[PDB]
Amino acid sequence: DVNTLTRFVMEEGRKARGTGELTQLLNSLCTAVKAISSAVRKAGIAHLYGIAGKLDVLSNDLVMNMLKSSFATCVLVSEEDKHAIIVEPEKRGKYVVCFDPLDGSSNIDCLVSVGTIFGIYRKKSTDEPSEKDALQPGRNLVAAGYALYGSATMLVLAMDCGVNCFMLDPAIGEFILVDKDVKIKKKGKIYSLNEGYAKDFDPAVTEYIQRKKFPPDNSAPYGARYVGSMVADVHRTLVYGGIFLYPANKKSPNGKLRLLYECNPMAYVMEKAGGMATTGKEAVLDVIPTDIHQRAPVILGSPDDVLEFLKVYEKHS
Amino acid sequence: DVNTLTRFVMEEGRKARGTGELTQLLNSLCTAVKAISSAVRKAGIAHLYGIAGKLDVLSNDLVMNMLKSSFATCVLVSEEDKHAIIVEPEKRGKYVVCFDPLDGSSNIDCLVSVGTIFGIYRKKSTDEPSEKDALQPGRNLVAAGYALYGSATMLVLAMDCGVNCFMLDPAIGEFILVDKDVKIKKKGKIYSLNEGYAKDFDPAVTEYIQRKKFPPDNSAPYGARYVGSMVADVHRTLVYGGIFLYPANKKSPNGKLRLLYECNPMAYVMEKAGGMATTGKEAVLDVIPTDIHQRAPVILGSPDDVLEFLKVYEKHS
Amino acid sequence: DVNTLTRFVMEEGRKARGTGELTQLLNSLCTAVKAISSAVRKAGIAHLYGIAGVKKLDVLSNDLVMNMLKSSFATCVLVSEEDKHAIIVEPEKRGKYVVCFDPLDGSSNIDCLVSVGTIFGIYRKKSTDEPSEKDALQPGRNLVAAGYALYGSATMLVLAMDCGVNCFMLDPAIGEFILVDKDVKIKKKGKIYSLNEGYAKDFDPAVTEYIQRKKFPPDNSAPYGARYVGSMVADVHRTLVYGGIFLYPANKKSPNGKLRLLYECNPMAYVMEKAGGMATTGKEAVLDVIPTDIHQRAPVILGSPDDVLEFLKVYEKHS
Amino acid sequence: DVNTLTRFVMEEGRKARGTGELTQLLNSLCTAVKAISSAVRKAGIAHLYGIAGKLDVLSNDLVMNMLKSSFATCVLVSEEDKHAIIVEPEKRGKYVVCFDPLDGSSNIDCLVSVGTIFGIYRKKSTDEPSEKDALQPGRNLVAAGYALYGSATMLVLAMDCGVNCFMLDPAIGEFILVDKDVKIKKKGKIYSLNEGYAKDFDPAVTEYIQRKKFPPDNSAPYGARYVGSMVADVHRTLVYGGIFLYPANKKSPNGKLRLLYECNPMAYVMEKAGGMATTGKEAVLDVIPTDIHQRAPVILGSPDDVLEFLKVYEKHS
Ligand SMILES: O=C(Nc1ncc(Br)s1)NS(=O)(=O)c1ccccc1Cl
Ligand SMILES: O=C(Nc1ncc(Br)s1)NS(=O)(=O)c1ccccc1Cl
Ligand SMILES: O=C(Nc1ncc(Br)s1)NS(=O)(=O)c1ccccc1Cl
Ligand SMILES: O=C(Nc1ncc(Br)s1)NS(=O)(=O)c1ccccc1Cl
Repeated sequence: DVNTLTRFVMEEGRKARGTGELTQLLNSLCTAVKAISSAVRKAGIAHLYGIAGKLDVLSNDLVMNMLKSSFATCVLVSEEDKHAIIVEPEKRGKYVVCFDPLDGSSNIDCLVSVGTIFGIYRKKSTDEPSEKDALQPGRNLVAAGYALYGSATMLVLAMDCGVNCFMLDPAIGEFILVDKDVKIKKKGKIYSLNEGYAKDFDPAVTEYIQRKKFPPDNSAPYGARYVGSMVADVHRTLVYGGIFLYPANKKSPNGKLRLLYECNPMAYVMEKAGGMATTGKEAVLDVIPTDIHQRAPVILGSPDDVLEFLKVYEKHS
Repeated sequence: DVNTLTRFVMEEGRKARGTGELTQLLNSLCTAVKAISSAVRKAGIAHLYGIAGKLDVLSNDLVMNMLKSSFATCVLVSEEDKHAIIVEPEKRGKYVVCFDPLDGSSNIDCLVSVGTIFGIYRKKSTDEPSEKDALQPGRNLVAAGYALYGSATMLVLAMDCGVNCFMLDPAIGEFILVDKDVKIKKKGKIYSLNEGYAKDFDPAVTEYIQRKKFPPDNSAPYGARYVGSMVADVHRTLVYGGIFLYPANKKSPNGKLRLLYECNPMAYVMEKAGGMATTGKEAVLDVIPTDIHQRAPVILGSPDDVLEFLKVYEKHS
Repeated sequence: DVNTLTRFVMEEGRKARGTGELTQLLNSLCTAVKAISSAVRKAGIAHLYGIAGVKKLDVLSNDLVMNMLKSSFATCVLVSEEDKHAIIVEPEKRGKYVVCFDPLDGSSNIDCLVSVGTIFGIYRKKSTDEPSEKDALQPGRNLVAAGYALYGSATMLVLAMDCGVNCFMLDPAIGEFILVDKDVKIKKKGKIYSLNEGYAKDFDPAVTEYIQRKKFPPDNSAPYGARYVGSMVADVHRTLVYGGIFLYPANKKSPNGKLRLLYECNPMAYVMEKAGGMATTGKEAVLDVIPTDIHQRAPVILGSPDDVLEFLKVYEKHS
Repeated sequence: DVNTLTRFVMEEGRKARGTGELTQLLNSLCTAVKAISSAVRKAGIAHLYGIAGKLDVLSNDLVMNMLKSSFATCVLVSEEDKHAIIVEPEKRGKYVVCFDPLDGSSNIDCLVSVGTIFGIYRKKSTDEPSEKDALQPGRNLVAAGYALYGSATMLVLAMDCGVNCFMLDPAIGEFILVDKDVKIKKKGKIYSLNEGYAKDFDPAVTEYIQRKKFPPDNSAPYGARYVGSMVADVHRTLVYGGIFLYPANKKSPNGKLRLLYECNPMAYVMEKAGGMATTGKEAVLDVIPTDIHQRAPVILGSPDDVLEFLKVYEKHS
């Protein structure tokens, strides 16, 4: 039987006897994602070039306006806004949403895949809504996922029931369930990181990569893939297995990816899919944030590959 | 003034007072590309998943059928077909087309960018058409380019007049001219290759990549990007500058990519854009093919980076 | 604030503290309508004509609505213009709603690219017996919701509920039904009449006189204009938007009319009344006819209340 | 073999060894039609209603701008412009185009079918272009047709070679040839006119319509259809046969429809499809216009139906 994003969420929502607020949020987010996809694919670009005589800004406005008007949110953190957005009182709901409206968009000049990353928390404090409400550890996530605007547009949604993948059918504007309760391979054959920072790597990453290229056990070397777009790289890791690394370097001593709306949502998808996500020192989902734009190093993917990196990381203290 | 691919090609055709066959060919190719894009973007996939109760094969059929019916071709070479396809006599025209209908589709499960690559030659002799008509050096190309099915769909077309980029507006099915007479940067800051197979690298490749990561002077190390999809990686190399490598080694002394419908059209785009493309021993465009599916090593991109690679390659000779 | 069909229905559902089955029903129907629209607009037709070297639309439309409604877990009995017997949903998929629909009305003239549409009406199953065709034989007064999709120059979904009539425009760039007209009301009196005058030779005498009054008014005021697309959803929607009267009346050759009560007349009558209009058979309210056959026909005269009242005055004159 | 509008026109053009200017105009017009269709189907309406926080005017701007930039036209007459538009010298070509960019749009509030009508003439003298170039009889038409934005979008193109019908495939933005060399039924069973104005009918129209409802030979009465959108009614008459009337009366002795960009293209299509088109006194195509916005009565459709009307018309002298 065919299933769609909206029908899937309503079914899970009724089974859990919730109030519907999360369904309203997710439905509003799904609508913004379809509008972002249409813009990312350049529908209407002919009018920009005069047939009748900014993308990440539009993406942010779509998510902001759809999430505000859902009556389901109270605090919104976006990569595009320096401060948390506090939803006006008459529109307030119980959820906190941290999102990257168009991740990878700096390299959109080359038509690199881009994506939207979102993470959903229940507002925890009973204080007046504030930026502090977004500073919860990833263990607290209620839902998380991403839309990948790749060769096709896919929405990956992770909840307590697990990870489900929905493909956008643009002929009808509906998200179709195509992969149910997805699990990552126990061990992969691809590693993914920007090897241009090889001069700045800590000894543990340098050694782990060496093992991938020159395995001591005479197994075949791993292949390398690195799109430079986190959603594309994490999604390939999810689909094919393997490992994705973005560790700290001299330009980024606390790492480069954002904890709140890049690392946590991806770590949540990984863990619900049976994978792993670590900073080297701890689980990404256990980091307690202090700043809404704070960065984190990240190594994630198949459990055997992350565990192997951790053994090497422990070798070097 | 707004411009479209068809209007552009017609304008050039009338300026050069040609017969129109080339315009008929490119218009047919453009129709196939729009239909490939629609399938790659998964339009109608809801019907596959039972809402009312192949991609590389379809892509090949779309290109094959539109070229045959264009009345502009006589010999069609495809990555998908063991032998050259001879157009039946009543449909015969004067061009030979070598194409990869869906490059990168082996990894299409992860929604990586895929693309269509094509190169157009004039049939040289008046003999009966045969495979031999496709064995021309890339120097003989009359037109070449690619469609990139990325975050947007773009057609990059190289002819004698230079390289022009057309963005597909999917709302109206028109390719809009958005970049005229593009030229690649003299020197880039990105190298692109599969470093997972470093254990098998030729010593020149090992040394060149080592220099990108560990510069001898005080310049910053290059970034690394490797999508694993030739069209995406080459297009990024075109737009941002840098170097793309799929070189020879002792295990594969002739490389992995195919000369007729991957290396030559990309080499041609590069050279019309002020770039370079070498096998290490000679310009890709100067190789005289002996088999329609023969392989070639390819190193292409910004001229300063390719010339520097040739310096290191010559060092180990 | 922008509103969409799914968001509008969820808000009303939450406001009424319902279980969610009707929203799951309407959302499943909304999906079928977007798929019908895409097919009606001939997306992918290049593949039928050999671009790479297949079904009838009304068959496909029926399959889309049937399959989406069955899998909604919200229905138990489905009556379709295309099917002789009601379909009884298998037990594991059963819900509490009965749906009567015409998946692609007007499709006979789709060769000329006339506007076509989807018509639906939703009932609560009344009895506690095991579901059967009987559950669809309720008068239109029992309708829980009704409406139609018009596949015209644009695709619009018109949804009528207790709260009234709302019009949603399909944005095909994103596949969303956008609320564009809230709480629509029909003009008290219009200036257009709509019927097939080619069959005037068979007119009931009351129809003949009423049309004569529209063309040759006794006071010598301006005549009404005439429009008849011949596709019920287009003509009824124009009546809602512009006012006036739409007639598919009875005659001696066809004493019960031609249009179908359960999935054409009742849903349209329900929309008209929620928009403050009228809909009569000549003898009684459409919504009050108690059906005995799921495919029984009904005469229908609907539109602005002053225009319908004037028709009835003439109809009563002719006993 | 599949065919498209652009490929079909290019083939007719090469066969006739023309210069390509007509093909350039028709391709430009085809681009404008797809943009009109896209706006008519309300693509992008969500942005008008605030998702991120006129139509006949746009239609004219689209047609005007694409024709101006086609370099194939010099004089453009539009229902939307009181005077002819003279194309500026550097963009000038040899054709005059009369068009109604979105006919029926006054009733677009109810989503009635609407359409674009066009007729293409060759410029008169080699002198300066002026309004006088649009004052040609329909017999001088080089090509004409209409786009119908109905349940689907179809373009009907009439030339000397006959009438061909192209369906817009919106998944790929291409017009697919679906009905070749169309001929209207010799006699139909439907008449089309606004019977609410019966009080103003000339006696011949009153008599002809009486015969449709109360046939003297006891054959079946005709059905009546009147959308009130000329393109929708005329297209039905072409496909199903029958007759469409917008005749002269005492209140409007020259009719209501416009001769240059409503009546003439439809008459040309009709005559090229083997039908007829009269004002009652003469063939529509033989009226020599004196004002670009002058009106003409029109009766068109199946020949047996038109001839029957003309016989009634002559009975009343
Ligand atoms: O949607 C909820 N209830 C509903 N009632 C009727 C309908 Br139709 S949906 N509840 S919820 O908390 O939003 C939720 C959403 C998704 C998954 C789990 C949960 Cl618990
Ligand atoms: O199309 C050609 N002539 C034309 N005449 C009328 C029209 Br309209 S197009 N000639 S061509 O060989 O196809 C060609 C195409 C592109 C660039 C150069 C060349 Cl030579
Ligand atoms: O959907 C319903 N509740 C919901 N709970 C959570 C969500 Br999210 S929606 N209820 S309902 O019966 O379907 C209904 C729909 C529309 C109008 C009235 C009614 Cl009562
Ligand atoms: O298109 C024309 N020539 C061409 N040569 C090569 C190409 Br590719 S198109 N000529 S034309 O005058 O525009 C014309 C168009 C359609 C039908 C008849 C005529 Cl004569």
